Amino acid sequence: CPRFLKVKNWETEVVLTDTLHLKSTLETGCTEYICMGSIMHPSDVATKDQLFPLAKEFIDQYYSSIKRFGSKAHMERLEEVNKEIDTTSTYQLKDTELIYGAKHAWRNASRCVGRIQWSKLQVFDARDCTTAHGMFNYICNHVKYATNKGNLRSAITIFPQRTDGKHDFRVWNSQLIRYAGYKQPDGSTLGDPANVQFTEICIQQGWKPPRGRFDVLPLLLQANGNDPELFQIPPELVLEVPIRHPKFEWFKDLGLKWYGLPAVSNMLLEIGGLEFSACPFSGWYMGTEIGVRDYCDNSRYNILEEVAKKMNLDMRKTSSLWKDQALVEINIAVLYSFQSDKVTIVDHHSATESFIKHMENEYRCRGGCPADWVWIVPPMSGSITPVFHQEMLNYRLTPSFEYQPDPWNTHVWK
Amino acid sequence: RFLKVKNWETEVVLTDTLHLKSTLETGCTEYICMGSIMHPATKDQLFPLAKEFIDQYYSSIKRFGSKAHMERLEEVNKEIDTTSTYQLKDTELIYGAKHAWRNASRCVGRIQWSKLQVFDARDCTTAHGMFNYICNHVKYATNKGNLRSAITIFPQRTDGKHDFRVWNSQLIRYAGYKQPDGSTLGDPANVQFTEICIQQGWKPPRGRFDVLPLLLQANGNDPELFQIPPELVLEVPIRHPKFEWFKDLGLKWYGLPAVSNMLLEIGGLEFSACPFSGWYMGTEIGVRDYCDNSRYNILEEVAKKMNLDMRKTSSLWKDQALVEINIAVLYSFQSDKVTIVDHHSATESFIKHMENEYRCRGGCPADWVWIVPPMSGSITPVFHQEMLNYRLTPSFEYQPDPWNTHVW
Ligand code: HEM
Ligand code: HEM
Ligand SMILES: CCOc1ccc(-c2ccc3c(C)cc(N)nc3c2)cc1CN
Ligand SMILES: CCOc1ccc(-c2ccc3c(C)cc(N)nc3c2)cc1CN
Ligand SMILES: C[C@H](O)[C@H](O)[C@H]1CNc2nc(N)[nH]c(=O)c2N1
Ligand SMILES: C[C@H](O)[C@H](O)[C@H]1CNc2nc(N)[nH]c(=O)c2N1
Ligand SMILES: [Zn+2]
Repeated sequence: CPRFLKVKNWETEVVLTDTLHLKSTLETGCTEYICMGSIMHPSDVATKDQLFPLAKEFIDQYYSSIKRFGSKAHMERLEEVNKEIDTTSTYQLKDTELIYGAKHAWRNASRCVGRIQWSKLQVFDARDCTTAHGMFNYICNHVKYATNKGNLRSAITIFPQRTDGKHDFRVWNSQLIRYAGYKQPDGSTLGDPANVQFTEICIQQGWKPPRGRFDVLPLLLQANGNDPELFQIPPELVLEVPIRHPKFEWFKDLGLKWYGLPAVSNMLLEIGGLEFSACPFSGWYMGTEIGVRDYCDNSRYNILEEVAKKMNLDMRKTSSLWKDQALVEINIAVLYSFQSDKVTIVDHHSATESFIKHMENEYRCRGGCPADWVWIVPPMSGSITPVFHQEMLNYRLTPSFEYQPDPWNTHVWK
Repeated sequence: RFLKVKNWETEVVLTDTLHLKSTLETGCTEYICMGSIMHPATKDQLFPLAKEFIDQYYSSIKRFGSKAHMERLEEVNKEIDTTSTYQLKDTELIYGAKHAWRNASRCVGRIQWSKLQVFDARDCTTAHGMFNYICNHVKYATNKGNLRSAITIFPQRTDGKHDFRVWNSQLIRYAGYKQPDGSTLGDPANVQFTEICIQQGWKPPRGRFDVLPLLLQANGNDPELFQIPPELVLEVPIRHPKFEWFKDLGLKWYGLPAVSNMLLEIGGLEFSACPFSGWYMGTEIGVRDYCDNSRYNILEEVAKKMNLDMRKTSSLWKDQALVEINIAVLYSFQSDKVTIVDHHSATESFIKHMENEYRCRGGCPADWVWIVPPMSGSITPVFHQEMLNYRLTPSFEYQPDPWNTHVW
C-alpha cells in the first residue's frame, strides 16, 4: 500500500483522503488480481504468544483514545495484562475497555449504514453469567430496555468470553426475536422460510409450536459449553406492528405484521484477541430490511404477487414493472405503520444521507471509514440515494464483529 | 485454487478456474478492497503481450502449436523488430473485439457478445474519413429500430502523438448549457463538451435536447466538427400508458447508445478510437439519465403532476415517481418498435450467461457493483448472485479526456 488513498463522490465531486487503512488488520479475500467484494463470507483457541501482541495493540489504542498514551497507567495496564496472559493464557478487560471495544466494533462494522449512532450504545456487561437461565434473564432485560415502548435504544449484552473453546456461551437464535417457519409435507412453507432449520431444532428440543404465520421463536441458550436450553420470551416484551397502507383499505386484509426490534445474536465480538461468542446487539430497523428483503425476497415471505393482484396491475409482461410498483407500496405501508404506532424506524433516504455525513466526519476526525458498498447501498432505489455515488474503501479494523459457525454444527452434545 | 460462487436465492454453486488465467490487476490488495472505486510500451514489452494474444487466438480455433501458429508468431516477432509495432489479421481483429466485450466485467449485456458487427476502419487517415465510417456505423446499428450491435475500429496508437480520438463520450448525446442564472439547460453531463464545440464554431440551437455535433481527431491533428445527418438519428418521444399528461413533459431520448470515449486493447496494441454500440437497458435512461441529480433531474416535476406528498421523504414519493418514469420509457420504446430491454429480462439473461460461461470457459468476470441495476436491485436475480471480478485481455479501458492532453 501507499500512505494515502483517495475516494470521490461522483454526485458532488467531494474528495476524501483515507489514512486509517494503514491500521487494517486481517485479510479481505481480495488480491491484486481478484476482487471478492460481493462474496457473502470470504474465509480451537489462541496461544499465549498469539495473544500478547493483540492485547497490546488494543490497549495502546484504548489509552490513545483517552489521551493518556504512554502514561503511567498505560504502562501499568500493559504490565498487568502481560502477566495475566503469562500465568493464565488469557486476560480480563476492565469495564471501561469492554465498553470502548463494543462501541468500536460497531464503529468499525463496514456493512452497517446505521453507524452515525455508534457512540450511543448501551453496553450490558454480562460476564458474571454462569447458566442459561441467567442468560435468559439478561436477554429479557436487554429487550425491555432497548424496546422502551417504541422509542428504541441501541444496546448490546456481552456474555463471558471463550476460554478453551469447550465452554462457549452461545445464542443459537440468529436474532433474539424472529418468526418461525414450518416446512409442510406438500413442499410449501408456513411462516418465515429463512428460519425453518432453526425451528426444527427448537421443536426437537421440545418446543410446542402454534404452527401459525407469525409465531415468535423461543430463545435457545447455551452457557459454558453445556447443552442448550429453551425459554419463552414473555409476549408482553415483544413489540409488534400490524402493517396497513395509508391509501389501500385492503392492505390490512393481507394480515401482515413485523416485530419492532432487530437484534442479531449469532455473531462474534472480538476485542484485543478475546472472543465473545455470545453478544446480542440491537438498534432499530431501516424500512427496506422489512419491506424489501423480509417481505419480497422470493425465499422469504414473498408477497409481491399477492400485493400486485390486489393492486390490479398487469402481471403478464415484466416490462409493466408490476413488481417494481408493488414493492414501493409495500415499503410505504411498512413506514406508515411503524410511524403511526410511534415505533422508531428510518427510511432508506434519511439513513443513507446520514451515513454520508457520518462518513465524511469520520474521514476528518479518524482518517477514514471502512464501508462495504455492496451492503451500504439499499436494496431498492439505489441510484437515488447518495451512497450509490460514493466511492468507498473496505478493510477490516479491530475490535470487530465476525461471523461464526452455527452452534449445532459444532456442539459436542453432553 | 479453484473458487466457488454461490447464488443465495437458488443455491446454485459454480466453480471459477478462469481467474487463474488473468494477468491484469484489479485495484484491490489483501488488506483493502476497492470494488467500488470507478477508476482504480516499447519493442521489449510488446512481444510477450503479442505472443499471449496470438496463443489464445490459436487456442480458440483449436490449432495451438500448428504450423500456422508458429509462423504467425515469427511473423509478429520480425514485424515488432523491424517496425516497433505490428498489425493484426482481420480474423484476429474480430476475435479481439468480441472478446474485449466478453471480458467486460461491468456489462450486463454480454449474453450477446459473439453477435457483434466489426467494422475495420484501420485504413482511415482523416477526420472526414472518420465521419464517414461513423455515419455508416450509426446507420447499420440503428437498422430502423431493430438495433444491431457494432463496433468501428480506427488506427492503433503509434508514437502517441498521432492518436485517433472521438472526442464525444457517445456518438449521439444531448447538449448542455450554462444559463445566465446558474441553472443548466439540457444535459449537465455534457456542459463542458458543449462549450468546446461552441468554441470550435458550433452554432447551438440552445434547446433541451439538441443532438451534439461529432468532434473527430485523426492522426493527432486538431479535431474537426461534423453534423450527423438528422435522418440517421432515431429518437423516441416519451409518453406514459396511463398518465396522459406525461407527454406534456416534452421528454424524448435517442434510440442508439454508442460509447465512443474508451480504448480497446488487443495483443498489446492500443485502439484509442473504437466507438461501440448495442441497445439500452431501460434504467440507463429512466433512472440515471433522467433522475440523477447531476443529470436531467426530473423526479420532482413528475411527482408534482402525480400530486404526491412531497414534504416527507418517508412517503417514498421519489420511489413512486421513479417507477412511473421507467414505465414510460419502456412503454414508449416498445410502441415505437425500438429495441430496448427491461432490467428484469436483462439480469435474468446475465444469470443465464454466467451459467454458460462457467460451463464452457470455466468462469465469467463480473462487477457486482455495476451489474446490479440502479433500482429494484434485490428483486432482480443478480442481487443474490455472488460474483468474482478479475481483468482478462483483450479489454476495454478508460483513457483520459482528449482536451487535457492535446496541444493545438
Ligand atoms: C441503530 C440503528 C441501526 C441501523 C439503522 C442499522 C442498519 C443496518 C443495516 C440496514 C444493515 C444491513 C443488514 C441487511 O441488509 O441485511 C446493518 C448491518 C450491520 N450492523 Fe447495523 N444498524 C443499526 C444498529 C447497529 C448496532 C447497534 C450494531 C452493533 C452494536 C450494528 C452492527 C451491525 C453489523 C455487525 C452489521 C453487519 C451484519 C452482517 O455482517 O451480516 N448495527 N445495519
Ligand atoms: C447489446 C446490448 C447491450 C446492453 C443491454 C448493455 C448493457 C450495459 C449496461 C446496463 C451497462 C452499465 C452502463 C451504466 O450503467 O452506466 C454496460 C456497460 C458496458 N458495456 Fe454493455 N451493453 C450492451 C452492449 C455492449 C457492447 C456491444 C459493448 C462493446 C462491444 C459493450 C461494452 C460495455 C462496456 C465496456 C461497459 C462498461 C462501461 C465502463 O466500464 O465505463 N456493451 N452495458
Ligand atoms: C444476509 C443475512 O445476514 C445478516 C443480515 C442483517 C444483519 C443485521 C445485523 C444487525 C442489524 C441491526 C443491529 C439493526 C438493523 N436495523 N439491522 C441489522 C441487520 C445481520 C446479518 C448477519 N447474520
Ligand atoms: C462513468 C460511467 O461510464 C460509463 C458507463 C456506461 C457505459 C456504457 C457503455 C456501453 C454501453 C452499451 C454498449 C450499451 C448500453 N446499453 N449501455 C452502455 C453503457 C460507458 C461508460 C464509459 N464512458
Ligand atoms: C451476492 C451478494 O453479495 C448478497 O446477495 C448481498 C448483496 N448486498 C447485501 N446488502 C445488504 N445490506 N444485505 C444483504 O443481505 C446483502 N446481500
Ligand atoms: C461509486 C460507484 O462506483 C459509482 O457510483 C458506480 C456504482 N455503480 C454503477 N453501476 C453502473 N451500472 N453504472 C454506473 O455508472 C455506476 N456507478
Ligand atoms: Zn476487492
